[PDB]
Parts: sequence; structure tokens; C-alpha cells
Amino acid sequence: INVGNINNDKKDETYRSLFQDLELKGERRVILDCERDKVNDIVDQVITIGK
Amino acid sequence: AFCSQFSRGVYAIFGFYDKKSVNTITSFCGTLHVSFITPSFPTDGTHPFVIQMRPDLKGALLSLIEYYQWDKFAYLYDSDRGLSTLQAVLDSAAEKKWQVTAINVGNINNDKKDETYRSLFQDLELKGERRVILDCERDKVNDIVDQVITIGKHVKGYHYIIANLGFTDGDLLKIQFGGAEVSGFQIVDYDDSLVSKFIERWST
Amino acid sequence: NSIQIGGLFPRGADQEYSAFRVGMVQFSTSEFRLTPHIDNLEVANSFAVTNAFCSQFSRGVYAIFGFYDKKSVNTITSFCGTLHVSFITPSFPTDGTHPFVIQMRPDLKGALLSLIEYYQWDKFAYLYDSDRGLSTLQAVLDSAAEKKWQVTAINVGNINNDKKDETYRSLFQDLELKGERRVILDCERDKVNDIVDQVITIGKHVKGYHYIIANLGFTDGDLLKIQFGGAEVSGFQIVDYDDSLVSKFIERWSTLEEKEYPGAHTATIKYTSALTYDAVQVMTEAFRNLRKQRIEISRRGNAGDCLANPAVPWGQGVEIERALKQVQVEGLSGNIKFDQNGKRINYTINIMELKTNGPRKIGYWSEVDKMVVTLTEEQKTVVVTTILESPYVMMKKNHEMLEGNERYEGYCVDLAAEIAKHCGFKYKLTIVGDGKYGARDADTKIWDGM
Amino acid sequence: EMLEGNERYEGYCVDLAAEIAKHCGFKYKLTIVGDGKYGARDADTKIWDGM
Amino acid sequence: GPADCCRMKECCTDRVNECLQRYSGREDKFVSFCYQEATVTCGSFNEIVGCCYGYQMCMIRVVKPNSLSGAHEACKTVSCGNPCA
Amino acid sequence: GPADCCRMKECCTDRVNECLQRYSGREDKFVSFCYQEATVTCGSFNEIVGCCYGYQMCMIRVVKPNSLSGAHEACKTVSCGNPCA
Ligand SMILES: *[C@@H]1O[C@H](CO)[C@@H](O)[C@H](O)[C@H]1NC(C)=O
Repeated sequence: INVGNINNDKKDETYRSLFQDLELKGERRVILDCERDKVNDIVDQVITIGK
Repeated sequence: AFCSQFSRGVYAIFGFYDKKSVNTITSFCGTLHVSFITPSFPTDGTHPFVIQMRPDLKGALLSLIEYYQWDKFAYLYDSDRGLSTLQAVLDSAAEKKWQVTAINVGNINNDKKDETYRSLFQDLELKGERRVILDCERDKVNDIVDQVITIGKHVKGYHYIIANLGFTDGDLLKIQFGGAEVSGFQIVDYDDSLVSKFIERWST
Repeated sequence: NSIQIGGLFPRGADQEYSAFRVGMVQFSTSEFRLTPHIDNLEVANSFAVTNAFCSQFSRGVYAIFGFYDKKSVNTITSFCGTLHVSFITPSFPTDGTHPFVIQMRPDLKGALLSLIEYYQWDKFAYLYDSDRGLSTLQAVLDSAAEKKWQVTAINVGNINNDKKDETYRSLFQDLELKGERRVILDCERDKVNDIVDQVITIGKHVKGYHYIIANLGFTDGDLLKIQFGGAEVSGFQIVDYDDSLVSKFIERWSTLEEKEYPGAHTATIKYTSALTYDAVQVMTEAFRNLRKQRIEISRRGNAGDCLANPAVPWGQGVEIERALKQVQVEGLSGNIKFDQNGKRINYTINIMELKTNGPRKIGYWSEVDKMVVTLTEEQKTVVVTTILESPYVMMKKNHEMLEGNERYEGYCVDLAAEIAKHCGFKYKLTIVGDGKYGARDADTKIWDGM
Repeated sequence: EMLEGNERYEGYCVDLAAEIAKHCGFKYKLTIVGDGKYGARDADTKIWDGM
Repeated sequence: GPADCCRMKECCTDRVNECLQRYSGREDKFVSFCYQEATVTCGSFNEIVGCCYGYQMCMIRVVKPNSLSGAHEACKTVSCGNPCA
Repeated sequence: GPADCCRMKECCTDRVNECLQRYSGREDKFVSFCYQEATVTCGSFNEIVGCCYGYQMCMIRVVKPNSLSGAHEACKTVSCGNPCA
């Protein structure tokens, strides 16, 4: 899944939909290959939805 | 300040008090017959010459606990607004079958408090308690919330009850998506036309 | 060397002021003499306390000895803290760090909790009122959460005396419901006595109940009421009458005339009054230590208005404060020493239990050692229940002519006679009421039968 | 001779032992009494011998 | 309605404990009584066995007067064993 | 060595789920296989019944292809029924 093409201005629910789709498959183990900023964003979003 | 206002010959006083100073206000206003109007917490007793703007939250809270049918929970409080609510819910716990864990978060200093909360919720993990009532001012509420999210107890299966009239006054966006139930009390309905107009004027 | 010290005595406090005067007489010295200005007031009234405090202040007193209430205590702490005037009190210790206040009363928390641990109480009831503050309540709740205690917290202070009859009957009804026996009373002696009378009235002072009175006045109040009731009562004593100091003091106290010193003719003394006496000692020794260190605290000019804004405190005050806090003396309350904040340090709270013959000390409590224990200390007719079954228990042909155990014959009858013969007791043969052996009813969950 | 411990013995009391230990929730080690007596009190020494 | 196992256990321990609480100080005597009450209230697959047998045994052997709370806290996690026979 | 109830149940659901995770899209077909293996791994008081029967039935009736995660998440709390019969 490409998280790079997501614009920061409109990105809120994009991540919720992302991890919803990731909840579909029940996927727990996750690898983040990203720049430190995108890493921080994705992590914060993970904490917000409590995953 | 009160005697200053008095010597100035004021016909009324509008203000705030603390658990420490409230007896000073009540006694002085009662003796000098000066009317005192305050948003601060209601005094427990019959105090003359004081008009308390704040409504009593006790009944709402207890009725809410009965509504959710909570047999056992944890009660997090501070010494700022007084233990009156605590005493109340303890007496009602004595009347009912309730098992209540009372924990004072007010005596914990903000500078050194990190592991204090980890230990707190550790003791809360001991009993496996997933129902928690927060009786605190909005600041302590917010801090405790952040601490809850940090240790990841804001996920599904947990139920938090915020006791204050300020439920929407603090930031709820934090635990909003966490998946844990949160309940609270609102003394101001923004759906009312009066409040709507006031907000329209207020935002400008 | 006239030392002006203000004082505040609540109206109706006699023995306190009596012991205060006795303290003035005994600790009087040729070097210096304290010149008290006594002011009677309503201790619960914040306005009254404020007025009296500023009155003493404008009079230019070097120290103040007094009392406060849960209402007025903040007035005293805040004002003494601002004006740098030292305040000495027998009244309940403040929870927090309060400067320029010397609290004569020891902290009871440790003694109480250690006592609970001593009696091994897993679950109990806590009866409190808001007078001395909820500090103890907070303590026992936190300790209950830590040690996994199930504690029933009930406020008896908010119940009005006019309408309080059935309220307490309902209280102890709800308390009897769960079968909870163990009970702790943290209350003012008046409320304590009231609750006690309600207990004897409802007959809760019978065997199986354990009462813990939390205060330093355990032997100061009347214990004769529940003494023969058959319920265990435990408490705390800050004054040991076995000590030579206290014994001689008591001799002089008992020889005093009641007319000149009100309520001063007694075998005992209320712990508050004793704390007042010891307070006099502390003040005298403090100013003596001030004179020995060659420091002059004498006022140059009048203090002026206390409410004058911005308030300015006098310098000497801090010196007087340190002087008081550094005092270490021997008194009716035992060893008297204070920490930086003014709380009591290094005390001994005698742990006492009420027995048939009277009260006795079962131990002592120290701030370090916690609880330490002192010296370690016909036949009834047996009711035999049985049912009629052949040939286990049967009625004799002539049974109407007989009475008691002679009425029945059978295997179990002879066996009963044998068992009673070997175990050496008198036995009464009785037939069970419902006429069943035994069972538990599925609805009522009650065992029926023998 | 080829086995060890509680597997060495078989019998009614053995099975009963297994049952009691299973019910009371403890580990048991079967041992044979030293003197090979059940029990008695010597009239002189007043010493109990046997299990 | 439907019967469970875990629910029966968690019910069992709690009802035993809550029962023993009325009997405080005589607690070591009433363990089996309270276990009867718990087995009745929480139900059992085999009436002889009871809701949780292993917890019952653990309590009976461990529980001393006034030592209840710690005892239950140690015994409530214990394996119930086979609720058949 | 008692197998308790709850430990056996949570083991049962866990092994069933973990097994079904291996078969993607065929999840609804292999429910009974994975239940068999789970009953083997976690043991059972009654060989026929299995570690948790009610969970098995719940899974069989609910689980659809690719619907695994939600289905299991819904079915793992369900009452297991009588483990002896
Ligand atoms: C008394 O002072 C403090 C009281 O907490 C303690 O640290 C100290 O050891 C005590 N001193 C003696 C002699 O017991």
C-alpha cells in the first residue's frame, strides 16, 4: 500500500479507511518503509485508532 | 479583596472560590449581608447570601451509573472541588451493591508525574477494572486522558464517565476514534436558538 | 521581659483554659513572664476568627495559641502564613505543608492503619463526619485500594439530629445486611457518644462486634456504657497516667479547687487540655531558647492593620517560628518535637483495648516501629435434635406418664445416652420441628431439618 | 526394575492415591515405610512405629 | 438459555468470595457452604463436581481466618479441572 | 495437570483462528478441519464435542470467504455449551 501519494492537507480519514481495510484481513504484523515524517504521521494515526 | 469591595460600598459581588476560601466567602457574605454570586462549585449546606450558578451534578451522575448498570468501577478524584461527590457516591455505594475503588489523583504533582499514572493504571490492571469514572477539572481530565491513550487503554472494552458540566469543553478528538465508550454531562446545549445566536456573535 | 501572646478559646472550652492557666503557673519563670490576651469566639465562624486574629495582630502579640474548625482552619493558615505570626493549636493537624503553624496534635493515620493491619481486617465499615477534615478518609481509601480492602464509607455528619432516629436504625440495618461486624468510628466525642447510645439501643453492642474509636481521647469519654455489653472496643491514648510526670501533675490537678479552675477537679484530663498545657511548655521553652541564643525579637513599633494592602510581615516572626519548631521537650503527650513544617515528630500513641475489668494498654505505636505490643495476657445442657423413626426413636406406650428424655426409646436414644455418658454432659432429647432430616430448599436456599 | 518412581507400584491403594492427589491438586511421591509396620504404640517407650 | 464454561468459572469464584465475606473470621469453616451456594447460583455441569472444583479445593486448603482476600486472590486463577466427573 | 475450562476455550478459539488464517478465501470450507486440529492441540473433555463447540457452530454458520477476521472476532466470545455432552 502506497502511503506516499496521500496529500497532507486532506489526509485524516484516508488513514482510517486504510487501517479499516487492513482490519478487514485482520492483519496485525505491519512493516513501515517510510521517511521519518510519514513514519511519525502513520504512528500517530495508529495510536489514535488504538491499534 | 472582599473587605476592599465592601469598603467601596458595592451592592453585590460576583466571583469564584476554592475549597480553602469558600468558608471565608460564606461567612463574610452571611455576616455583612452582601450577596455573592459564583459559577464555582455549590456549597454543601444551607448558606445565606450566596447565589450558586452551578447546578448540582450528584443526581445526574448517580442516575447515569444506575443507567449503565455498573456493579463495580474505579473513581478518580481530586481535592480541588471537594470530596462531596465522592462522599455521595460512597454512601450510595453503601446503599447499593456497588464495589467502588476511590483513588486520589489530586495530590500528585504535575512536574514529576509520569510513572505515577503508570502505577495508578497498574493498580487498576490488578482488579481488571474496565469501568472508570473521572471526577476532575478539565485540565486533570485532559492529562489523564493523554495518559490513558499512551498506555493504550482507550481501545474497545473500556468505559469512561467524565463528571463535569464541561464534557464538550475539553478536547475529545483524542479518544474519539479509540473505540472506547465515553459518557459525560453538558450544561450548555448548542442546538438551542439562544445559544446558537450567542455562538454566532461569539465567534465573530 | 513581658511577652505578649494572643489566644483564642472557643466558648464552652473550660478545662482547656484551666490547663492553660495551670501551664502558665507551672512554667512561669523569673526571667520572663507570658502575658496572654484571651479572646473567646465562635470557632466555626470564619468572620469571627478573622476579626480575633487581626485583633491579636494589632495588639502586637509575638505568638498566638488557639483552635480552628474545618471551616476556619484555612483562614488561620493563610493569615498566619501571610503575616508571619506563629500559631499553636491542639486542633486537628492540617494535611499539606502549612508554615507558621505548630500543630500539637499527633497524626493518627499511621496508628489507625497499623491497628487495622494488627486486627487483620479485610472488610469493615468506616463512619466519619466532616469536622476534622476528610484527610483520614482519603488515607484509608487509598490504603484500601492498595491492600485490597472492601471498605464501606458512610458520612454520619450530614444527618440532622432533629430527624435522626430511624436513620441510624436503617444505617445499622444496612450494615447488618452484609453481616459486616467490624466498625470504625472516626468522629467527634459527642457524635461518638450519640452513635454509641444508638448502638446499645439497637443492641449492636453484643458479642461479635468490634468497634475502633479513632481519637486520642479513648479514656477521656465514658466507656462504662458498652463496657459490659460484650463487644470488643479498641482505641488510642496520647496521655499515659502511669508516667511519673503525668501522675504528679494529676495529683496537683486533682487537688485544685473547681471554683477557680473550671472542670479542673478530676481523675483524668481531656487530651486537648493536656495538649494545651504542653503547648504552654513549648512556648516558654521556645522563648527561653530565644533568650539563650541572645536574639532580641522585641517589637519596635505597632504592627498596624493586618488587612492593610499590601500586607507587610515583620522579620522577627521567622525567628520566633524557627524557635518554636526547634523545641524538644517532655510533656503529657510524651516526647514533643517538630519537623520543618510544624507537624508532630517522635510520638508514642498508646494502643488500648476495653476489657471487662476496664481499659488496658495492649501496646504502643511509633512513627518508625509502627505497632509494638506490650505484655501478652459451667456445663450447659446439650440440645440433641432427633426424628421419630423405627426403631431409632419411638414413643413409649406409657409416655404420657413420663417427661423429658424418658419419653423416647430406641437405638438412637440408647446411643445418645452412651455418647453423653462418654463425653460427660447432660443432654435434652428434642424432636425437630419440620420433621425432616436435612435439605436445602431450591427457592429459599435455606437448610431445613436437623 | 525397568521403571522408576510411582510407576514402579500398582494396586488399589495406588489408583486411589492417584485419584486423591488428582482431586486435591498436589504432586505425590509414593514411598514404602521404613519399619514395614502399619502402626502401633509401644507400651514402654510410648513411641509410634509404622506409617 | 445457553451454558458456558468460563462464564461459569468467573461466576463461581465471585459468588464463593462474596459468600465468604459474610462469614468473615470464621471464613475457613464456611468455604464448602459458600461453594454450595456458588454451585447453585452459577450452575454446574456435574452437580457433584460443582462450578469450579479446583478453586474450591485450593480455597479449602489455603484459606485461614481473616486471610480471605489474599487467599481468594491467589485461588481465583487456579485450574478448575474437569467439570465432568 | 488440569485443563481448566477458560484456558481450553481461549486456546480453542486461538488455534481455530490461527489455522483458518492459513487458508485465505477457503475459510468457510476449512472451519471443521481447523476445529479438529484445534481440538487436538488444546485437548477436549469430550472427544466428540471438542474444545469449544458453540464457537465451532458460530464460525460454521457465520464465516464466509475472506470474511474471516470479523467473523472470528464476533464468534470468540460465544458460549461453548456443554463440554461433557
Ligand atoms: C524520630 O524522628 C523521625 C520520625 O519520623 C525518625 O526518622 C527518627 O528516626 C525518630 N528518632 C528516634 C530516636 O526514634
